[PDB]
Amino acid sequence: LTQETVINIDGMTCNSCVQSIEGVISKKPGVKSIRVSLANSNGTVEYDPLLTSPETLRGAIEDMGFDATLSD
Ligand SMILES: [Ag+]
Repeated sequence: LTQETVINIDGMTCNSCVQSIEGVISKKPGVKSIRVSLANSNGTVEYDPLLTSPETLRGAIEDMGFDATLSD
């Protein structure tokens, strides 16, 4: 079964962030549906636990260069 994580992504300056983030993350193994937002400053990612995790996703966002932290 799949899970979904809301990662708060702060330091998003404009929609280039949205585009780049969703572009990169959509290609990660296990990822399915994705909804990244400038306005809400976050990334709502549906994923497969066995192939990726909230920490992996958060990690990648942090590597790109944003303040990536889980909603909980
Ligand atoms: Ag931007």
